[PDB]
Amino acid sequence: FIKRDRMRRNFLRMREYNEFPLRAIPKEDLENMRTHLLKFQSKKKINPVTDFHLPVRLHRKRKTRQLKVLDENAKKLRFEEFYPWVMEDFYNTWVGSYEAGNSDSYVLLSVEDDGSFTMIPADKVYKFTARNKYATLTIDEAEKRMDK
Amino acid sequence: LPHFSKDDYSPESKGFVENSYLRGLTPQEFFFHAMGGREGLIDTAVKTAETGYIQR
Amino acid sequence: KGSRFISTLQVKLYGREGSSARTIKATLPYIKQDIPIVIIFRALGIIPDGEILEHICYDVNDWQMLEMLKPCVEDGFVIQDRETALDFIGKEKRIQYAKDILQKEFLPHITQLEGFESRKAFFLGYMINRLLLCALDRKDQDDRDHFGKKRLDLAGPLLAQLFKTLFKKLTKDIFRYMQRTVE
Amino acid sequence: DGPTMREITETIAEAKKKVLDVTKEAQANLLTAKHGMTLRESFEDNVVRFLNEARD
Amino acid sequence: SLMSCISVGTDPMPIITFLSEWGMEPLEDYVPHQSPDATRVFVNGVWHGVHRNPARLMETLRTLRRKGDINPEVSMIRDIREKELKIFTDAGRVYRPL
Amino acid sequence: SFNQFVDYTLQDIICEDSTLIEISFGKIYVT
Amino acid sequence: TTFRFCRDCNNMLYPREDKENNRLLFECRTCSYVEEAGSPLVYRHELITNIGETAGVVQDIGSDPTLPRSDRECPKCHSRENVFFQSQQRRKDTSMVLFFVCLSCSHIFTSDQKNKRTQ
Amino acid sequence: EGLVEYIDAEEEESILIAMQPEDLEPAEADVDPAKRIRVSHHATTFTHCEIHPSMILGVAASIIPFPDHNQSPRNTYQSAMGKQAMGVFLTN
Amino acid sequence: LEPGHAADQEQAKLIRSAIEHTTLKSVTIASEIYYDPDPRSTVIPEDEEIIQLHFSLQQSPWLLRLELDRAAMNDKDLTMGQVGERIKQTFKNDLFVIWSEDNDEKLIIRCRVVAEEDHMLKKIENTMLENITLRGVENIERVVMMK
Amino acid sequence: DLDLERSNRQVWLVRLPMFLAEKWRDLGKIRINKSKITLLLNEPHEYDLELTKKVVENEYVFTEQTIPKKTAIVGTVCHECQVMPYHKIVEQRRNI
RNA sequence: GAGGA
Ligand SMILES: [Zn+2]
Ligand SMILES: [Zn+2]
Repeated sequence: FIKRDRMRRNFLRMREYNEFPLRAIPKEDLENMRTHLLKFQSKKKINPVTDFHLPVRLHRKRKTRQLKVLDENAKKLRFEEFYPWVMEDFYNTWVGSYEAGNSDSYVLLSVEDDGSFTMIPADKVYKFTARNKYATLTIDEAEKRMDK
Repeated sequence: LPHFSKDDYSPESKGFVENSYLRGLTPQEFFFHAMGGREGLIDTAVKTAETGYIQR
Repeated sequence: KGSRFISTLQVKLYGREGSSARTIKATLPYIKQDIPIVIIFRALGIIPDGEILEHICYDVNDWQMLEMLKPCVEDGFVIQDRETALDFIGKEKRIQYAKDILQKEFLPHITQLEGFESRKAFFLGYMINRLLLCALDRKDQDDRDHFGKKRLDLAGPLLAQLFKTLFKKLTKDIFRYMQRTVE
Repeated sequence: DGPTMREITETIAEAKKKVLDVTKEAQANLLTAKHGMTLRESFEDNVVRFLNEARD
Repeated sequence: SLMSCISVGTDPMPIITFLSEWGMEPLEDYVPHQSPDATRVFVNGVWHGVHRNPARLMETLRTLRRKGDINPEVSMIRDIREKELKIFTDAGRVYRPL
Repeated sequence: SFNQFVDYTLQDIICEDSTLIEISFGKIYVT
Repeated sequence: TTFRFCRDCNNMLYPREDKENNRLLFECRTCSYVEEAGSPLVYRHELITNIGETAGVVQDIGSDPTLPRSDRECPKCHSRENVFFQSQQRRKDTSMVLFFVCLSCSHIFTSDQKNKRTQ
Repeated sequence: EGLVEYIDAEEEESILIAMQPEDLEPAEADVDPAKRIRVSHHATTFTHCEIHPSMILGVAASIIPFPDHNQSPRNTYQSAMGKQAMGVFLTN
Repeated sequence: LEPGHAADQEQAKLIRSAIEHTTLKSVTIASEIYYDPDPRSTVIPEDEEIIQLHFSLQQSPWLLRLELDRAAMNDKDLTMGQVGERIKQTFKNDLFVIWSEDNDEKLIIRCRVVAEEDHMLKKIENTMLENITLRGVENIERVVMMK
Repeated sequence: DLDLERSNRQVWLVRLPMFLAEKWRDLGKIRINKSKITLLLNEPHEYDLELTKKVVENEYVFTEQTIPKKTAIVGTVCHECQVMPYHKIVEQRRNI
């Protein structure tokens, strides 16, 4: 058989239910009171700070204008919040860390004794980890123990 | 080749060209044969350079 | 993009088979030498062993794999806390140096932002998992040639690189003249 | 010639059949690896030998 | 070859967004020992999460590609036996029609 | 590839480490 | 074998001897948690492994297009519908035996006619 | 309309292409001896069918008549030579 | 072969055995460290039956127990007799060594040192698997008779 | 006074399709049913809810006004859920 | 660049 160019003619020829208002909190109480998140890790499931101990304090451990590497302030500001915060007594401790994972879509529902729920935009989120639970760390001594 | 199931060891699945050059090769066989042939070309190209250096 | 920065993290498994003490040392950019991994894991905040193995051997029956791991655990048993780990890396600044390296040079293509150590930890664990899987002979070594693992730089990306470089240079010089206008 | 052709064909067919039988046996784990080589290698060699004998 | 073309690359974000919208438990909450059947979900080789019932997910993704919603030059593998589901909007890949 | 470049990549090369201690870079125009 | 973790420290519970009643004692060498053993066994090497052959049998494998299909009748179930594949051991000296997966009762069974196998 | 689909090397790993539309999947059902020995359909769960196999060839190879009857090195030689042939390269 | 013996395939098998380098690792199946402080009663009730013999007609509490394949033990034509000889003579200084008998359906070999054990013992087992040439000579891997 | 205030407020958390979340970082009315919830908007679309994790353990909420500063620990995570989508009209808007 | 052989 052969290649046929007559096919142009071929086609051419062929052709309980609760309900609550979800009020917006005052800007002002927020304006100082940033909200964040608590996450411990020990798997001592309960981790009640009330039953942790007491007292429980919480605190964070040339010429004219020349060349500057630019960045949005917040990250710069985030960069400049690098004192992680702890719970102690004056013995058990916990140290938090910045999650930076889902600040985007997390709205805290003000589950108060009242049924009204205020939708609190979670501001940050921190992961808390114990420490000095055996105070056994030889930061310079240990480096000696490595080579042996 | 994606045209096959997995773990087929039948001769044509692993490259047993069967038709003659007269009958022409089915597209698999054609490809397989192309692989073999290129191996041939490469070997020839390398072998001449080797033997040249050896002889020198 | 973004002044495309190619950092090639590698993981090395030490010692041939049977050669006792097969330990895994990772390689980081701008680091004296390889690092036992468990150091890195703690440096990312996964402190306990059990959590680390959870980050690596996803099934708790793979005692095969766990046995493979145990030497690295024992290797790292010296260090036991994050900041010590960061100390290992090379002041009063050494710690901060380590931390910033991780936030900018460890796995750039995950993020260079602040808090994702959970991510890079998990991902590293996975990488190790695959390396182990190979060295246990359950996958074959990677095929260097599988065409899926290749890319072709057409005129677009070639000019992209070229022009990015040129323009970076142009900015540098414009800034320099700005300075020379101190007068 | 025609007759020669289909004779060739059935020769090839016999080859395929022998390969298949070897395969079935191997997958029944009944294949006995000749000493000094892997079971898998033994099977693979057998197949290659059959196929070359067939071609010739 | 004659019909092969070459991907030009696509912003991945909307895909990730959609994934989160359809499951894909984010990474930070992944607890292997209790979620043993999760399919790791990658994108341009960036492990972004895990997910259960990957089958329906893959189905949906395929369908979406098959009506232009996801740019059709996007590849989407689902290795059943490795519980992985890679995706690539990467530029430079080579592909052919079918 | 070339169209893609000259339409997006060109711009996003600029809208990058552009501003200089200040000088800004905006819309890019091609004749 | 298994590993053990200091249910408080959560770390490698190394073994140790009682030294008087002389039974095993796993001790967290990060902490003070100590326990005996459930077994006298401590470690096992397994230089030739029959495991990893049929790996990744997910309850999805039937959906794989590329996998072949046989007719061989399920022993447990009695379907004639099955996906089969070689061992995933991926070692050079690996048998050729096939592992059939019934598509109804998802019951693995092997092509082998030497004996019975379970990966 | 989703009748055709773009496939790259990675995804190729997990599909099951059929070579020829019809014969590869009509059903399970005298042969011209001169015709080559096509294998079978032999499988059911295809997911894609090749558009036309002759498209694996590149440009230069597509010039060759019946390249499926030639010994591959010959094909390669022709592919190389075809770029020497005299001929009209441009109409202007 | 020497002319004897020119064509005695049997002789050839003898020699092939005699020269092929055969290591312990190649014959065993899996190695396990147990804690049995009992001198004379294996925690396992299977090696215990062996302890009814092979025990008698200053120790360590850590048994190292070994499993070999009968098929390989016979293709290599080996007897737990000889292997016991091998390991014994390789030390005789530290290890009471006990093996299942070549009759026994399973190839079971037990050893105990005479501390900080359970780690040195690991080194010992590695050395046993690797650095022990049961028969034959180094660097000789596969010997294949031919006509 | 370095310490908490109550440290017990048991609160709820949800994850919202971000097309709706950004609207809420600057009221509403909700069908809070049994283990079956849909969400009526303070209006366009209609949305559903799931209970991701009833046991909301280890984890609580705090707030803030060797550097210390004042802190007020709100209290616990009472529980948490996640938002899903008029889901057809939403899905029609969702695919974009 | 090219490239024949
Ligand atoms: Zn402990
Ligand atoms: Zn069945």
